[PDB]
Amino acid sequence: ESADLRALAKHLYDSYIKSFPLTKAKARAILTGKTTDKSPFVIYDMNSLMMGEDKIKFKHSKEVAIRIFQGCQFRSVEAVQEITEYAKSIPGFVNLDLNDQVTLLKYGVHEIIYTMLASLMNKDGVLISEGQGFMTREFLKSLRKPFGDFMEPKFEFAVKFNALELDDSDLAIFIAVIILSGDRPGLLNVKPIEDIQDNLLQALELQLKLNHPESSQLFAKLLQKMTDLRQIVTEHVQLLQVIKKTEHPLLQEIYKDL
Amino acid sequence: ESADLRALAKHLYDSYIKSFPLTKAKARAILTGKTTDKSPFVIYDMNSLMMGEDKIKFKHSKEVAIRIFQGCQFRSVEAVQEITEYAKSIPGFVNLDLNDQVTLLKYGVHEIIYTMLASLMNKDGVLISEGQGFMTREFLKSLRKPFGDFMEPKFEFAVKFNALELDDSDLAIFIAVIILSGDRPGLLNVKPIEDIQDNLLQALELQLKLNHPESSQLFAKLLQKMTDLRQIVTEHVQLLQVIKKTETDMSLHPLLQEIYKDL
Ligand SMILES: *c1ccc([N+](=O)[O-])cc1C(=O)Nc1ccncc1
Ligand SMILES: *c1ccc([N+](=O)[O-])cc1C(=O)Nc1ccncc1
Ligand SMILES: CCCCCCCCC(=O)O
Ligand SMILES: CCCCCCCCC(=O)O
Repeated sequence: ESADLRALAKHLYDSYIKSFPLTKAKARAILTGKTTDKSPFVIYDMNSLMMGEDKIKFKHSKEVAIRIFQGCQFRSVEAVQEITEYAKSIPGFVNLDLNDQVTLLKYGVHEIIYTMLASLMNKDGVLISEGQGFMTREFLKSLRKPFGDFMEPKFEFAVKFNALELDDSDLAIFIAVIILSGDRPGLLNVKPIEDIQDNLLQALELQLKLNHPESSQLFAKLLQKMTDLRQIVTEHVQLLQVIKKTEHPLLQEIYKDL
Repeated sequence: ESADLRALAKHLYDSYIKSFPLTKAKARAILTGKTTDKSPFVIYDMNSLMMGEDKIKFKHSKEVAIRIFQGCQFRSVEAVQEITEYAKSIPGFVNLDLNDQVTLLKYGVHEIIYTMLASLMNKDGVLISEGQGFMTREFLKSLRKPFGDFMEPKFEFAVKFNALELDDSDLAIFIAVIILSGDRPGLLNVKPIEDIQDNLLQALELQLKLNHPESSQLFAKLLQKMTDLRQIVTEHVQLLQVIKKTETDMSLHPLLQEIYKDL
């Protein structure tokens, strides 16, 4: 019944607005200069970076590309918590085996992070720190190996992902689909997981149809992007290993892999 | 609104289950004799100790007292890792300044060790190796000179703390109150810490009165235990500085060494 699919779609959208501060509707305004009420500090090279810690406050000898990467880790840890709280609002998620919940979040966050990073990106850079900042794609490239290689694949993916012109109400259901993948390693009771993903998949299909009637087979194209996602993540984890032989103790524990 | 504080209580209980594999409910099922859990092998002398590595999974002629000490030292490392994971689930914690996160963990972690260790203790001893073993208080107090006195203050606190009859969902909120202190030496921005803790304190208070309605002033009686916790740490680090000079061949784990900072 489409009423329950539209009900589910509104629920997830509300829960996604509450859980993720900087939404795509918001970030799209800041990036296009439409909402001139406040313009982010742009970081385009070293001196703009050094200046950037003065305007935008952060927490942090200690080379530039390392400090940027560390701040990227800091932000990752925050996004995990926002994702965890979003997941808890997906109908049926909390009722799952606690270990399956943990396994679903553990393998699902890198996918969701790069998905949602695309909301903050265009071909020329990425909003940082709630969008008070904008780090140019070209400045991120100008970092030494392996660090200049780090964000370029994500920019690459976002440019194509954003060409789908999804909005927050679309993404809210997409993100739920990603979390409820029954093929994560080590799951103990795949059935209720896949039962929820089928229900979320129906909701996503009805949503893309009404929200994008002119976008033929958008549902399928969005599902195909989850290929680019998994390949992104696979390439991302190995880079992190290369880094773990380029670069404390309590910090090491806060930034355990994931 | 109570509903908001109940939701926070459920959130923290949920994350506590996910971060701490040996809960108090499990540990009491093992200690009291329930059939949901199985029987510990009991170490009370060197013979039973020697049988323990056979029967119980350990990881370890580097004399008995030192061997126990390195084993209990490696378990502390694992507990620190577990506490660090639970902390990141405390809402607002990861949004704090990174320096204050490290500082909250550095001081909060040992007070949490001995709070939760109380869950593994009764009058007579303490579970070990994820509840597969049980090391008697007497065998611990009988260890040589310096080492014989490491655990007895923990047993003394645990016996009084356990008298409160807190359960895991109480402990989850209480451990979060501990982490978000704000009176820790060196904190850069005390106010966002104190705002979180006040929410935790509100959460703990509603939880204690719903979960233990007959237990008058349990909230206040639980906050006063934070003093016994402070005292247990200080005795510990001073006893640690003795071993550092006695056995200058004994090594401390780096995670644990950085947590310990003179003055
Ligand atoms: C930066 C550095 C390391 C990792 N990681 O090892 O998972 C991830 C990131 C990253 O891109 N974090 C991020 C999350 C959300 N928004 C922006 C950046
Ligand atoms: C024993 C010896 C040294 C230290 N330390 O420097 O923190 C800790 C311990 C100890 O009691 N570890 C422990 C933690 C949690 N559960 C059981 C034992
Ligand atoms: C210094 C802020 C870092 C936030 C992470 C957003 C992506 C850009 C980066 O790699 O730093
Ligand atoms: C060999 C592991 C030791 C378990 C650590 C628990 C603390 C109490 C003790 O060690 O006796």
